[PDB]
Amino acid sequence: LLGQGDFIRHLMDLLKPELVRPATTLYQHNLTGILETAVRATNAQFDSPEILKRLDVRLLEVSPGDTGWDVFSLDYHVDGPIATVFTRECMSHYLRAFNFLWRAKRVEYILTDI
Amino acid sequence: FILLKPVFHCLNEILDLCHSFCSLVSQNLGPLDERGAAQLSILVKGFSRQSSLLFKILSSVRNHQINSDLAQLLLRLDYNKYYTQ
Amino acid sequence: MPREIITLQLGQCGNQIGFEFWKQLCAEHGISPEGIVEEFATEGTDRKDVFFYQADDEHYIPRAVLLDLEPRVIHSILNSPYAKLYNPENIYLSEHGGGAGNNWASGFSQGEKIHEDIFDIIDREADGSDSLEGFVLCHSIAGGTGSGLGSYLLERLNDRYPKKLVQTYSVFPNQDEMSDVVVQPYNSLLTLKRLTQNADCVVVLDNTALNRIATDRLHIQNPSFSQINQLVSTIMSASTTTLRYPGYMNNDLIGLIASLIPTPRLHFLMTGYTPLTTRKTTVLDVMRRLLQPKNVMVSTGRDRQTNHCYIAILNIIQGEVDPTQVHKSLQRIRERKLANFIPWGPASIQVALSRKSPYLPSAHRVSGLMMANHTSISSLFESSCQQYDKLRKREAFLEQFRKEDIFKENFDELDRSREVVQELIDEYHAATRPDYISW
Amino acid sequence: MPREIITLQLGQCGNQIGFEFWKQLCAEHGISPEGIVEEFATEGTDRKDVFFYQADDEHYIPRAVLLDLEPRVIHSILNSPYAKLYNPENIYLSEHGGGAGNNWASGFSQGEKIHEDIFDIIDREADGSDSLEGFVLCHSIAGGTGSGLGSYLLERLNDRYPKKLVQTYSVFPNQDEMSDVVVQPYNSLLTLKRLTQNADCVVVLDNTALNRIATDRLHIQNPSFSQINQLVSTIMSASTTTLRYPGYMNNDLIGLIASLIPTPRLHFLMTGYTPLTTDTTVLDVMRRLLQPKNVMVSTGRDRQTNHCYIAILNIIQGEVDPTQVHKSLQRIRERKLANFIPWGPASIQVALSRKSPYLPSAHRVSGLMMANHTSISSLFESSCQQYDKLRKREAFLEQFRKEDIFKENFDELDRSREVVQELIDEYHAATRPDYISW
Amino acid sequence: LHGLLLDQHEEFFIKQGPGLTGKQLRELQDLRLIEEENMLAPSLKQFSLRVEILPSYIPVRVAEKILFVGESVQMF
Repeated sequence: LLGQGDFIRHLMDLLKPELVRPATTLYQHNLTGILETAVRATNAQFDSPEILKRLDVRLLEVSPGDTGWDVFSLDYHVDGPIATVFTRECMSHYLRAFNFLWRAKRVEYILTDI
Repeated sequence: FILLKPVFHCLNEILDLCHSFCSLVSQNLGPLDERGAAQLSILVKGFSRQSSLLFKILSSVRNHQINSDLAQLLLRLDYNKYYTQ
Repeated sequence: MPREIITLQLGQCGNQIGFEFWKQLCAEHGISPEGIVEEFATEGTDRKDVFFYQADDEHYIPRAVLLDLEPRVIHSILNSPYAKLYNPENIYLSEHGGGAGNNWASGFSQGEKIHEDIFDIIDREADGSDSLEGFVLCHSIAGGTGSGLGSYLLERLNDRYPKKLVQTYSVFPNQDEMSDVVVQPYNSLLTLKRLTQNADCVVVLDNTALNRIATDRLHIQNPSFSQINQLVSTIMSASTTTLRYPGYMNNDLIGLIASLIPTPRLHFLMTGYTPLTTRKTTVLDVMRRLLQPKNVMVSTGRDRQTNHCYIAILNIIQGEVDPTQVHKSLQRIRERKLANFIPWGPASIQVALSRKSPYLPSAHRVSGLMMANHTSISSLFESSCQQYDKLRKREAFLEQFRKEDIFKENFDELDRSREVVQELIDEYHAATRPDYISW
Repeated sequence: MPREIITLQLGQCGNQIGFEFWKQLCAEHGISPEGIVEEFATEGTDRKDVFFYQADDEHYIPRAVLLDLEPRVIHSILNSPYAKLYNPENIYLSEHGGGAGNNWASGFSQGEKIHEDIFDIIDREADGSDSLEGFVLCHSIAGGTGSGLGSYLLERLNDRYPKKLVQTYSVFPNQDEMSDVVVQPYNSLLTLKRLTQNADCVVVLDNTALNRIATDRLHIQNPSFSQINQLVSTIMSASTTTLRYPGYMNNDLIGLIASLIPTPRLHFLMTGYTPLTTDTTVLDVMRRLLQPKNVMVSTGRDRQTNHCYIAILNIIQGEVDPTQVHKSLQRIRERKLANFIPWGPASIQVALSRKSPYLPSAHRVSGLMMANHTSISSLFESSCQQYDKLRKREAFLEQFRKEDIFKENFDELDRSREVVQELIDEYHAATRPDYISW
Repeated sequence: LHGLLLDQHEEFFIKQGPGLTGKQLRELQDLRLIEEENMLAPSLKQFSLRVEILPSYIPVRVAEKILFVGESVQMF
């Protein structure tokens, strides 16, 4: 839900350097490694390893006409009963909310960077 | 980086070049004959080709799968970027 | 990544303030005097890596540098129980404990001469930072080392860390007290030109205002520098509160400073802290308490002709705040219409609700920091300019300046500093005009 | 098969360096002054067979010789507690204690006079060594025994072991002090010419910059030869750390030599040691060594010369995380803290090692820096200028004419100057990006 | 107890045998399979589940655990 925001800031510094690139550079193994490194560096290292295994990354749509800040998206692997406690419509609503939040966060980080 | 077949072929070419260059160098003790001069030119060309293809292939490999070893090795390899030049 | 900040407490005043602030911050983080993190603080969520360097023994060696031109203060700090907390490799004390003798020229001379040691320690600290946010320098401009060395340090740090942030607790001279050094105006002029040219923020700490507030609010009769340093420690821990408490929004100081100083030349903002004491204020109650001009810790000339408008106001309030009551109280305060903003644009009234550090015990349920930008400080700038001008017109204390290389040739550096200060004051008057858009 | 190294301690300075390095090696491998291996080193992981011969009584006898043209130094070496550690049969000291008097010509004459003894000692040591790689000579190119003995011994060793490596630890005299022997410049030139003609590498250890480091970082007011010798012993143990700790890769010195001198002529390197101060991440250690004040080698800092680290190597001994090393590489490369030769990629080597178990370290991370930086060409130019200046006045050339090296003429000095000039020119070509084509 | 599955008449249900994140995982899996086909894929399991004769009441996970136990017993 974009809570602890230090990881968000660090990931912004790491990804905006890469989100300037186009969607044709869709190599998110580096993105996942960056997620792991951010967890190991920012205060989210205390997050449970299972919480990190629920965490994931999935780019919503492909758009080379949009930088990484417009095609990049995250993913949340829910497990078992918790996955049965996350509806697909609920998942879509949460995805839309996270998209709006990420757009706002991109705007805010852009302002800070400017 | 074992399973890649293109990596295997590139390594075969590079290893054959290294063995041939080592053999030519060690066999010659004085001035290299016309074979030695052709070998020196060919070795310079082959080393340059191997280095360039290595830069390109290392970029592609670091792009392809989860391997930070390639990134670290490239960081060590391009230290003055003359090899990268 | 993380955003570390390195604090340099320089000179006697800066070093004592740094010691007090280190005590306050360590208490906020639950740190023992031997550098040992408490077992109750072993589960803290504070991003200690930014400002305290957790050694391999989990010992938070503060990213703090202690500078003193008199070896007495350095010895006293290493004689305190907090001697073991800071890295001795980060402790630099001049063997020539003569300092600058309250002369900026000698201060800059010594600062440039120890730029070897200064830059060496700076590199020793900087190489240890992962994604350091910036550096903070706390020093007194009235000292000669503080003035000239501050100027030299501003330029030299804009060189050694040209891409790193420069924040400073510029302990401004007491605007109410008669300076014993007439050329202390010239030293301050050099340090202020250095502030405007090679320092990113001049946090003028008015000793006159500090004494007035200490005697008023805490009822301190003949306040010692100890209580002033305690208040400074409180203010510093309030500034580091966002670093101590991990949050969700505006977690970077980029956003706070962007809401603070939109104008590059207007790099100076004033601050106040609460609770300031030796009745739990609600959102609106604490707001009115800070709104009291008697609660101001800055002695900016009360020029009613200068329509000093709080161009910025920020309430960084840590404690129990109700968001719906917050909306209601914000509406009420805007109806109160008690503040003036820069007419070139809307009024900056920023409110941040924060959670307190679990290692810091609080007597007040809510504590708030009030940061504002108002044109009344330009009156204090005019007062300082007039004092400097009176010193220049009297050619006062120019003998030691001519004995020093800065004024051995001429005080044209002082003239340039005065011109820059005049330009800044004029820009401040243009800001007091809504026409600052074109100024 | 072990690669034995014969340690030569020649001249007063060389003998002191050999004794100090032997003491350091004995301490690192847990060898007592009588050579007996300490109980704490009974499980020592150092391959003591390499540079020392372990006895049938477990006494480490370093494959080292303390040779002096004057009996004072030889007697002191055999009078030290570490005398019983070494094999006396490998120690040859000239009974004629006259030395060469800081003359390379007289030193070469004496070396040729004892060529039978010196060559016999070399042959006896090689027959006592299974796969001896070569010998290392620690001495000064200006002293009496030092300069001339080094030149003559270089000739005799290039004759005796053409297929073996030749290493010389040229303890260079302090270049900041006016040498009492003006022909000591000629002696240094002759020793350097002999090194260039019959030796594969001379490790110039600048006593001037070593003393500068001792005074600045070690706070040794008027630093003594004892202090410089202790620093040299520490550096020698750092150079032998890979032998004191059995490693898994690059365990052969062939790679070290090959990366040290890509050009067989360009075989000179500048050294650094850490911790170098009066009594750890990869990037932090790199920056600490990158402080140029930590370098104890007086290589001319010619701003006109495009000095660049042709080679840079950090032998890091202590705890470093491999991921920390990768991050260190990233940070240091971003800082571009080193200028490499422009003719190719930059050589920045990191060798993580473990301390010899018998050696306790007050500093968790200690390092040996090997940098082939083109600033040494200025030091070569300074040496050439000093040789030309001593020759120009022909001062004390009468004593050279009494000496065989200059009895006919000073052509040996001229050849040494020509060799130094050729090396300096090749170094300037190396500083030029044409170095690949130079 | 021993991995013994005597089927002289084949009376048993066990037969003696021998989305970007998703896209990245699929690519990595293709590379890993290419790696494994070359020198991996070691001696196949001596047993297997003859699911043609599988009991309609026996849980499949139970069968998997039982197969693991039997294979371990045979290996031991």
